[PDB]
Amino acid sequence: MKTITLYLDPASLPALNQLMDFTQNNEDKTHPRIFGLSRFKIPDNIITQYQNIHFVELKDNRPTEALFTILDQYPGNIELNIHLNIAHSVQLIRPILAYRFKHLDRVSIQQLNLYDDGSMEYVDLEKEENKDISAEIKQAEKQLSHYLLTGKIKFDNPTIARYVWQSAFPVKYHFLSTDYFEKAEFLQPLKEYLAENYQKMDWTAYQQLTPEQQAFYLTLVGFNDEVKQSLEVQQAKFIFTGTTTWEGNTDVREYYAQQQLNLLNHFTQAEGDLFIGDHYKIYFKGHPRGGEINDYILNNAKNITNIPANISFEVLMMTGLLPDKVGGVASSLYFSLPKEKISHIIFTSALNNPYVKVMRRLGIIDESQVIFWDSLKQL
Ligand SMILES: CC(=O)N[C@@H]1[C@@H](O)[C@@H](F)[C@@](OP(=O)(O)OC[C@H]2O[C@@H](n3ccc(N)nc3=O)[C@H](O)[C@@H]2O)(C(=O)O)O[C@H]1[C@H](O)[C@H](O)CO
Ligand SMILES: OC[C@H]1O[C@@H](O[C@H]2[C@H](O)[C@@H](O)[C@@H](O)O[C@@H]2CO)[C@H](O)[C@@H](O)[C@H]1O
Repeated sequence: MKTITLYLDPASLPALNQLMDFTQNNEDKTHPRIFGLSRFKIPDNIITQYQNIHFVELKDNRPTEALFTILDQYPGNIELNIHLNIAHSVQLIRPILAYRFKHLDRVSIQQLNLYDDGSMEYVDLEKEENKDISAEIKQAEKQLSHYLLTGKIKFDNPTIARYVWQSAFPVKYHFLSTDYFEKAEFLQPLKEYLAENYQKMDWTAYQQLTPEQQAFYLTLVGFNDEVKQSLEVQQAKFIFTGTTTWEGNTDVREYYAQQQLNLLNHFTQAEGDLFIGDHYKIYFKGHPRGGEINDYILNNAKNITNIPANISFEVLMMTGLLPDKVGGVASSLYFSLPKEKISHIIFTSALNNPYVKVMRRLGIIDESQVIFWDSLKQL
Protein backbone atom coordinates (compact mmCIF):
# COMPACT_ATOMS: atom_id res chain seq x y z
CA MET A 1 0.00 0.00 0.00
CA LYS A 2 1.34 3.38 -1.12
CA THR A 3 -0.10 6.90 -0.97
CA ILE A 4 0.26 9.20 -3.98
CA THR A 5 -0.49 12.90 -3.52
CA LEU A 6 -1.92 14.90 -6.44
CA TYR A 7 -1.83 18.71 -6.52
CA LEU A 8 -4.25 19.98 -9.20
CA ASP A 9 -5.30 23.56 -10.00
CA PRO A 10 -5.62 25.52 -13.26
CA ALA A 11 -5.89 28.78 -11.27
CA SER A 12 -3.92 30.57 -8.48
CA LEU A 13 -5.46 30.39 -5.03
CA PRO A 14 -5.75 26.59 -4.66
CA ALA A 15 -2.18 26.16 -6.03
CA LEU A 16 -0.94 28.75 -3.50
CA ASN A 17 -2.44 26.64 -0.68
CA GLN A 18 -1.26 23.35 -2.18
CA LEU A 19 2.34 24.61 -2.46
CA MET A 20 2.09 25.38 1.26
CA ASP A 21 1.02 21.75 1.87
CA PHE A 22 4.03 20.55 -0.17
CA THR A 23 6.33 22.89 1.78
CA GLN A 24 4.99 21.54 5.10
CA ASN A 25 5.63 18.01 3.81
CA ASN A 26 8.97 18.81 2.12
CA GLU A 27 11.22 16.74 4.40
CA ASP A 28 9.80 13.55 2.86
CA LYS A 29 11.91 13.26 -0.31
CA THR A 30 10.43 10.02 -1.73
CA HIS A 31 6.65 10.40 -1.31
CA PRO A 32 5.03 10.13 -4.78
CA ARG A 33 3.75 13.55 -5.89
CA ILE A 34 1.96 14.64 -9.05
CA PHE A 35 1.90 18.38 -9.76
CA GLY A 36 -0.78 19.68 -12.11
CA LEU A 37 -0.42 23.42 -11.35
CA SER A 38 -0.92 25.48 -14.52
CA ARG A 39 0.30 28.75 -13.02
CA PHE A 40 3.35 27.44 -11.14
CA LYS A 41 6.64 25.95 -12.28
CA ILE A 42 8.53 24.16 -9.51
CA PRO A 43 12.17 25.28 -9.93
CA ASP A 44 14.59 22.63 -11.25
CA ASN A 45 16.89 22.94 -8.22
CA ILE A 46 13.94 21.88 -6.06
CA ILE A 47 12.75 19.12 -8.44
CA THR A 48 16.24 17.54 -8.25
CA GLN A 49 15.92 17.11 -4.45
CA TYR A 50 12.91 14.82 -4.90
CA GLN A 51 12.31 11.30 -6.15
CA ASN A 52 8.91 10.11 -7.39
CA ILE A 53 8.05 13.68 -8.41
CA HIS A 54 5.86 13.96 -11.50
CA PHE A 55 4.21 16.70 -13.56
CA VAL A 56 1.01 16.68 -15.57
CA GLU A 57 -0.60 19.23 -17.85
CA LEU A 58 -4.17 20.33 -17.36
CA LYS A 59 -6.37 20.84 -20.41
CA ASP A 60 -10.08 21.77 -20.20
CA ASN A 61 -9.80 21.81 -16.36
CA ARG A 62 -8.50 18.27 -16.05
CA PRO A 63 -5.26 16.26 -16.08
CA THR A 64 -4.55 14.97 -19.57
CA GLU A 65 -4.18 11.22 -20.15
CA ALA A 66 -0.47 11.67 -19.40
CA LEU A 67 -1.66 11.10 -15.81
CA PHE A 68 -2.23 7.43 -16.62
CA THR A 69 1.41 6.87 -17.63
CA ILE A 70 2.60 8.32 -14.33
CA LEU A 71 0.16 6.19 -12.28
CA ASP A 72 1.17 3.05 -14.22
CA GLN A 73 4.67 3.34 -12.67
CA TYR A 74 3.09 2.37 -9.31
CA PRO A 75 1.85 -1.24 -9.81
CA GLY A 76 0.62 -2.08 -6.29
CA ASN A 77 -2.32 -0.97 -4.17
CA ILE A 78 -2.36 2.81 -4.35
CA GLU A 79 -4.33 5.38 -2.39
CA LEU A 80 -4.75 8.83 -3.85
CA ASN A 81 -4.46 11.92 -1.64
CA ILE A 82 -6.01 14.50 -3.98
CA HIS A 83 -5.86 18.31 -3.75
CA LEU A 84 -8.35 20.20 -5.95
CA ASN A 85 -9.82 23.52 -7.00
CA ILE A 86 -13.47 23.53 -5.76
CA ALA A 87 -15.13 25.27 -8.75
CA HIS A 88 -13.38 22.84 -11.07
CA SER A 89 -13.44 19.73 -8.83
CA VAL A 90 -15.81 17.63 -10.97
CA GLN A 91 -13.67 17.91 -14.13
CA LEU A 92 -10.29 17.69 -12.36
CA ILE A 93 -11.18 14.37 -10.76
CA ARG A 94 -12.73 12.97 -13.97
CA PRO A 95 -9.56 11.25 -15.30
CA ILE A 96 -8.71 10.03 -11.79
CA LEU A 97 -12.11 8.31 -11.61
CA ALA A 98 -11.60 6.83 -15.09
CA TYR A 99 -8.23 5.38 -14.02
CA ARG A 100 -9.78 3.99 -10.81
CA PHE A 101 -12.46 2.25 -12.90
CA LYS A 102 -9.78 0.54 -15.01
CA HIS A 103 -7.85 -0.60 -11.90
CA LEU A 104 -10.72 -1.00 -9.44
CA ASP A 105 -8.92 -3.77 -7.53
CA ARG A 106 -5.80 -1.68 -6.69
CA VAL A 107 -6.68 2.05 -6.86
CA SER A 108 -8.59 3.90 -4.14
CA ILE A 109 -9.30 7.52 -3.24
CA GLN A 110 -7.91 8.19 0.22
CA GLN A 111 -9.22 11.73 0.76
CA LEU A 112 -9.88 15.07 -0.89
CA ASN A 113 -8.54 18.47 0.05
CA LEU A 114 -10.40 21.23 -1.72
CA TYR A 115 -9.69 24.96 -1.99
CA ASP A 116 -11.58 27.89 -3.51
CA ASP A 117 -10.68 29.01 -7.02
CA GLY A 118 -11.57 32.37 -5.36
CA SER A 119 -14.46 34.82 -5.80
CA MET A 120 -16.05 32.51 -8.41
CA GLU A 121 -17.41 30.02 -5.86
CA TYR A 122 -19.08 32.87 -3.95
CA VAL A 123 -20.51 34.62 -6.99
CA ASP A 124 -21.89 31.21 -8.05
CA LEU A 125 -23.33 30.54 -4.59
CA GLU A 126 -24.97 33.99 -4.60
CA LYS A 127 -26.97 32.97 -7.73
CA GLU A 128 -28.58 30.10 -5.75
CA GLU A 129 -30.23 32.54 -3.32
CA ASN A 130 -33.86 31.59 -4.12
CA LYS A 131 -33.50 27.79 -4.22
CA ASP A 132 -34.33 25.15 -1.61
CA ILE A 133 -30.68 24.55 -0.68
CA SER A 134 -31.40 21.44 1.42
CA ALA A 135 -33.18 19.86 -1.60
CA GLU A 136 -30.36 20.89 -3.96
CA ILE A 137 -27.84 19.08 -1.71
CA LYS A 138 -29.84 15.83 -1.67
CA GLN A 139 -30.20 15.90 -5.48
CA ALA A 140 -26.49 16.68 -5.99
CA GLU A 141 -25.55 13.75 -3.75
CA LYS A 142 -27.66 11.41 -5.92
CA GLN A 143 -26.15 12.76 -9.13
CA LEU A 144 -22.64 12.49 -7.66
CA SER A 145 -23.38 8.82 -6.95
CA HIS A 146 -24.25 8.34 -10.67
CA TYR A 147 -20.99 10.07 -11.67
CA LEU A 148 -18.99 7.82 -9.33
CA LEU A 149 -20.79 4.67 -10.53
CA THR A 150 -20.82 5.40 -14.30
CA GLY A 151 -18.21 8.11 -14.94
CA LYS A 152 -21.00 10.23 -16.49
CA ILE A 153 -21.40 13.87 -15.40
CA LYS A 154 -24.90 15.27 -15.14
CA PHE A 155 -25.73 17.76 -12.40
CA ASP A 156 -28.95 19.78 -12.16
CA ASN A 157 -27.02 22.12 -9.88
CA PRO A 158 -23.34 22.26 -10.90
CA THR A 159 -22.67 24.86 -8.16
CA ILE A 160 -24.07 22.86 -5.19
CA ALA A 161 -22.48 19.70 -6.69
CA ARG A 162 -19.05 21.14 -5.74
CA TYR A 163 -19.91 20.74 -2.02
CA VAL A 164 -21.21 17.13 -1.77
CA TRP A 165 -17.94 15.15 -1.95
CA GLN A 166 -18.27 14.08 1.72
CA SER A 167 -21.10 11.75 0.67
CA ALA A 168 -18.38 9.69 -1.06
CA PHE A 169 -14.93 10.56 0.35
CA PRO A 170 -13.23 11.91 3.46
CA VAL A 171 -12.86 15.61 2.59
CA LYS A 172 -11.57 18.95 3.91
CA TYR A 173 -12.64 22.26 2.33
CA HIS A 174 -10.48 25.35 2.63
CA PHE A 175 -12.62 28.44 2.08
CA LEU A 176 -11.56 31.96 1.14
CA SER A 177 -14.53 33.13 3.21
CA THR A 178 -16.02 31.12 6.06
CA ASP A 179 -17.96 34.30 6.91
CA TYR A 180 -19.96 33.91 3.69
CA PHE A 181 -21.40 30.58 4.87
CA GLU A 182 -22.37 32.32 8.11
CA LYS A 183 -23.80 35.51 6.57
CA ALA A 184 -25.73 34.09 3.62
CA GLU A 185 -28.79 32.88 5.54
CA PHE A 186 -30.15 30.94 2.52
CA LEU A 187 -27.01 28.76 2.74
CA GLN A 188 -27.62 27.68 6.32
CA PRO A 189 -28.45 24.07 5.26
CA LEU A 190 -25.11 23.89 3.39
CA LYS A 191 -23.13 25.27 6.36
CA GLU A 192 -24.84 22.70 8.58
CA TYR A 193 -24.32 19.86 6.06
CA LEU A 194 -20.61 20.66 5.66
CA ALA A 195 -20.41 20.28 9.45
CA GLU A 196 -16.78 19.83 10.59
CA ASN A 197 -15.46 19.37 7.04
CA TYR A 198 -14.29 22.96 6.47
CA GLN A 199 -11.91 25.65 7.68
CA LYS A 200 -10.79 29.05 6.38
CA MET A 201 -7.66 29.36 4.22
CA ASP A 202 -4.93 29.81 6.81
CA TRP A 203 -2.82 32.81 5.85
CA THR A 204 -0.81 32.42 9.07
CA ALA A 205 0.61 29.06 7.89
CA TYR A 206 3.68 30.79 6.38
CA GLN A 207 4.50 32.40 9.74
CA GLN A 208 4.60 28.94 11.39
CA LEU A 209 7.08 27.48 8.89
CA THR A 210 10.76 27.18 9.79
CA PRO A 211 13.12 29.78 8.22
CA GLU A 212 14.26 27.06 5.76
CA GLN A 213 10.67 26.23 4.78
CA GLN A 214 9.82 29.92 4.38
CA ALA A 215 12.69 30.31 1.88
CA PHE A 216 11.55 27.11 0.13
CA TYR A 217 7.96 28.39 -0.07
CA LEU A 218 8.98 31.80 -1.42
CA THR A 219 11.01 30.06 -4.12
CA LEU A 220 7.91 28.03 -5.14
CA VAL A 221 5.66 31.11 -5.45
CA GLY A 222 8.25 33.26 -7.31
CA PHE A 223 8.93 35.71 -4.50
CA ASN A 224 12.50 37.06 -4.52
CA ASP A 225 14.68 39.64 -2.75
CA GLU A 226 14.30 42.29 -5.50
CA VAL A 227 10.50 42.40 -5.13
CA LYS A 228 11.02 42.36 -1.35
CA GLN A 229 13.45 45.32 -1.61
CA SER A 230 11.07 47.21 -3.94
CA LEU A 231 8.41 46.97 -1.21
CA GLU A 232 10.74 48.07 1.64
CA VAL A 233 11.04 51.60 0.26
CA GLN A 234 10.72 54.41 2.84
CA GLN A 235 7.53 55.90 1.35
CA ALA A 236 3.75 55.45 1.55
CA LYS A 237 2.75 52.85 -1.03
CA PHE A 238 -0.25 52.24 -3.26
CA ILE A 239 -0.64 49.06 -5.23
CA PHE A 240 -2.92 49.09 -8.23
CA THR A 241 -4.22 45.58 -8.84
CA GLY A 242 -5.06 44.34 -12.30
CA THR A 243 -7.77 42.07 -13.64
CA THR A 244 -8.15 40.12 -16.86
CA THR A 245 -10.85 38.85 -19.20
CA TRP A 246 -11.12 35.26 -20.47
CA GLU A 247 -12.39 36.53 -23.82
CA GLY A 248 -10.01 36.22 -26.76
CA ASN A 249 -11.88 38.98 -28.63
CA THR A 250 -9.43 41.81 -29.37
CA ASP A 251 -12.19 44.42 -28.95
CA VAL A 252 -12.93 43.06 -25.46
CA ARG A 253 -9.25 42.68 -24.42
CA GLU A 254 -8.38 46.18 -25.69
CA TYR A 255 -11.46 47.55 -23.95
CA TYR A 256 -10.35 45.94 -20.66
CA ALA A 257 -6.79 47.30 -21.05
CA GLN A 258 -7.93 50.87 -21.87
CA GLN A 259 -10.57 50.92 -19.12
CA GLN A 260 -8.08 49.60 -16.58
CA LEU A 261 -5.48 52.22 -17.52
CA ASN A 262 -8.23 54.85 -17.14
CA LEU A 263 -9.01 53.44 -13.67
CA LEU A 264 -5.35 53.69 -12.60
CA ASN A 265 -5.41 57.33 -13.74
CA HIS A 266 -8.50 57.98 -11.60
CA PHE A 267 -6.51 56.73 -8.60
CA THR A 268 -3.21 58.51 -9.36
CA GLN A 269 -4.07 61.82 -11.05
CA ALA A 270 -5.10 64.92 -9.06
CA GLU A 271 -8.25 65.29 -11.19
CA GLY A 272 -9.22 61.62 -10.73
CA ASP A 273 -12.47 60.62 -9.02
CA LEU A 274 -10.49 58.30 -6.72
CA PHE A 275 -7.35 60.44 -6.21
CA ILE A 276 -5.26 58.96 -3.37
CA GLY A 277 -2.83 61.86 -2.88
CA ASP A 278 0.55 62.96 -4.27
CA HIS A 279 2.73 61.29 -1.61
CA TYR A 280 2.19 57.63 -2.57
CA LYS A 281 4.66 55.49 -4.50
CA ILE A 282 2.64 53.60 -7.16
CA TYR A 283 3.03 49.88 -7.85
CA PHE A 284 1.30 47.61 -10.34
CA LYS A 285 0.30 44.07 -9.38
CA GLY A 286 -1.10 42.67 -12.63
CA HIS A 287 -3.41 39.67 -12.85
CA PRO A 288 -1.33 36.45 -13.25
CA ARG A 289 -3.14 35.90 -16.57
CA GLY A 290 -3.36 39.59 -17.58
CA GLY A 291 -0.96 39.04 -20.50
CA GLU A 292 -1.02 41.99 -22.90
CA ILE A 293 -3.49 43.78 -20.52
CA ASN A 294 -0.59 43.85 -18.04
CA ASP A 295 1.77 45.13 -20.76
CA TYR A 296 -0.66 47.98 -21.57
CA ILE A 297 -0.38 49.40 -18.02
CA LEU A 298 3.44 49.18 -17.95
CA ASN A 299 3.73 50.70 -21.45
CA ASN A 300 1.27 53.55 -20.88
CA ALA A 301 1.58 54.49 -17.18
CA LYS A 302 4.30 56.64 -15.57
CA ASN A 303 6.29 56.31 -12.36
CA ILE A 304 4.90 52.87 -11.62
CA THR A 305 6.82 49.96 -10.09
CA ASN A 306 5.90 46.53 -11.43
CA ILE A 307 5.36 43.59 -9.09
CA PRO A 308 5.76 40.55 -11.37
CA ALA A 309 2.26 39.38 -12.27
CA ASN A 310 2.92 35.72 -11.36
CA ILE A 311 3.47 36.62 -7.70
CA SER A 312 0.14 36.12 -5.95
CA PHE A 313 -0.86 39.17 -3.95
CA GLU A 314 -1.41 37.19 -0.72
CA VAL A 315 2.36 36.47 -0.55
CA LEU A 316 2.85 40.18 0.31
CA MET A 317 0.53 39.66 3.29
CA MET A 318 2.44 36.53 4.34
CA THR A 319 5.80 38.34 4.14
CA GLY A 320 4.44 41.41 6.00
CA LEU A 321 4.97 43.62 2.97
CA LEU A 322 1.46 44.96 2.43
CA PRO A 323 1.29 48.59 1.20
CA ASP A 324 -0.74 51.38 2.79
CA LYS A 325 -3.44 51.30 0.10
CA VAL A 326 -4.68 48.87 -2.56
CA GLY A 327 -7.17 49.66 -5.32
CA GLY A 328 -8.40 48.29 -8.62
CA VAL A 329 -10.92 45.98 -10.21
CA ALA A 330 -12.68 43.44 -7.98
CA SER A 331 -10.40 40.47 -7.36
CA SER A 332 -10.23 37.46 -5.02
CA LEU A 333 -7.22 39.18 -3.41
CA TYR A 334 -9.60 41.64 -1.66
CA PHE A 335 -11.20 38.76 0.26
CA SER A 336 -8.20 38.45 2.61
CA LEU A 337 -6.98 42.05 2.57
CA PRO A 338 -7.21 43.98 5.87
CA LYS A 339 -10.09 46.45 5.39
CA GLU A 340 -7.99 49.52 6.39
CA LYS A 341 -5.88 49.00 3.27
CA ILE A 342 -8.72 49.10 0.73
CA SER A 343 -8.75 52.31 -1.28
CA HIS A 344 -11.62 51.54 -3.65
CA ILE A 345 -12.80 48.33 -5.28
CA ILE A 346 -14.18 48.79 -8.78
CA PHE A 347 -16.57 46.41 -10.54
CA THR A 348 -16.58 45.68 -14.28
CA SER A 349 -19.19 46.89 -16.74
CA ALA A 350 -26.38 47.40 -10.61
CA LEU A 351 -27.15 46.91 -6.91
CA ASN A 352 -28.08 43.24 -7.50
CA ASN A 353 -24.77 42.45 -9.25
CA PRO A 354 -23.78 39.11 -7.64
CA TYR A 355 -20.10 40.06 -7.09
CA VAL A 356 -21.29 43.34 -5.47
CA LYS A 357 -23.71 41.37 -3.29
CA VAL A 358 -20.96 38.98 -2.15
CA MET A 359 -18.60 41.78 -1.09
CA ARG A 360 -21.44 43.72 0.60
CA ARG A 361 -22.46 40.56 2.51
CA LEU A 362 -18.84 40.18 3.66
CA GLY A 363 -18.39 43.81 4.78
CA ILE A 364 -15.58 44.32 2.22
CA ILE A 365 -17.58 47.13 0.61
CA ASP A 366 -19.93 49.42 2.51
CA GLU A 367 -23.45 50.68 1.72
CA SER A 368 -22.20 53.53 -0.53
CA GLN A 369 -22.92 53.63 -4.27
CA VAL A 370 -20.71 50.99 -5.89
CA ILE A 371 -18.34 52.14 -8.65
CA PHE A 372 -18.38 50.43 -12.04
CA TRP A 373 -15.45 51.26 -14.33
CA ASP A 374 -17.58 52.59 -17.20
CA SER A 375 -19.00 55.24 -14.80
CA LEU A 376 -15.60 56.98 -14.90
CA LYS A 377 -14.76 59.90 -17.20
CA GLN A 378 -11.99 59.09 -19.71
CA LEU A 379 -9.14 61.15 -18.25
C1 LIG B 1 -15.97 35.46 -10.30
C2 LIG B 1 -14.90 34.78 -11.09
O1 LIG B 1 -15.12 34.34 -12.22
N1 LIG B 1 -13.72 34.70 -10.47
C3 LIG B 1 -12.50 34.10 -11.00
C4 LIG B 1 -11.70 33.59 -9.78
O2 LIG B 1 -12.39 32.77 -8.84
C5 LIG B 1 -10.40 32.94 -10.28
F1 LIG B 1 -10.55 32.04 -11.32
C6 LIG B 1 -9.58 34.11 -10.76
O3 LIG B 1 -9.40 34.91 -9.56
P1 LIG B 1 -9.00 36.46 -9.43
O4 LIG B 1 -10.13 37.14 -8.70
O5 LIG B 1 -8.52 36.81 -10.79
O6 LIG B 1 -7.77 36.35 -8.39
C7 LIG B 1 -7.31 35.04 -8.04
C8 LIG B 1 -5.92 35.09 -7.42
O7 LIG B 1 -4.96 35.55 -8.38
C9 LIG B 1 -3.97 36.38 -7.75
N2 LIG B 1 -4.03 37.76 -8.25
C10 LIG B 1 -5.11 38.22 -8.91
C11 LIG B 1 -5.14 39.53 -9.38
C12 LIG B 1 -4.04 40.36 -9.18
N3 LIG B 1 -4.08 41.65 -9.64
N4 LIG B 1 -2.95 39.89 -8.52
C13 LIG B 1 -2.92 38.62 -8.06
O8 LIG B 1 -1.93 38.18 -7.46
C14 LIG B 1 -4.32 36.33 -6.27
O9 LIG B 1 -3.61 35.23 -5.69
C15 LIG B 1 -5.81 36.06 -6.27
O10 LIG B 1 -6.30 35.53 -5.04
C16 LIG B 1 -8.27 33.59 -11.27
O11 LIG B 1 -7.90 33.87 -12.42
O12 LIG B 1 -7.60 32.86 -10.52
O13 LIG B 1 -10.30 34.74 -11.84
C17 LIG B 1 -11.62 35.23 -11.57
C18 LIG B 1 -12.14 35.89 -12.85
O14 LIG B 1 -12.34 34.88 -13.84
C19 LIG B 1 -11.15 36.94 -13.37
O15 LIG B 1 -10.90 37.95 -12.38
C20 LIG B 1 -11.68 37.61 -14.64
O16 LIG B 1 -12.42 38.78 -14.27
O1 LIG C 1 -6.85 30.16 -15.23
C1 LIG C 1 -7.79 29.66 -14.26
C2 LIG C 1 -9.15 30.31 -14.50
O2 LIG C 1 -9.68 29.75 -15.70
C3 LIG C 1 -10.94 30.27 -16.12
O3 LIG C 1 -11.29 29.63 -17.35
C4 LIG C 1 -10.93 30.34 -18.54
C5 LIG C 1 -9.54 29.91 -19.02
O4 LIG C 1 -8.53 30.35 -18.11
C6 LIG C 1 -9.27 30.48 -20.41
O5 LIG C 1 -7.99 30.06 -20.89
C7 LIG C 1 -10.36 30.01 -21.38
O6 LIG C 1 -10.34 28.58 -21.49
O7 LIG C 1 -11.64 30.45 -20.91
C8 LIG C 1 -12.01 30.03 -19.59
C9 LIG C 1 -13.33 30.68 -19.22
O8 LIG C 1 -14.38 30.06 -19.97
C10 LIG C 1 -11.97 29.88 -15.06
O9 LIG C 1 -13.27 30.34 -15.45
C11 LIG C 1 -11.56 30.50 -13.72
O10 LIG C 1 -12.42 30.01 -12.69
C12 LIG C 1 -10.13 30.13 -13.33
O11 LIG C 1 -10.12 28.79 -12.83
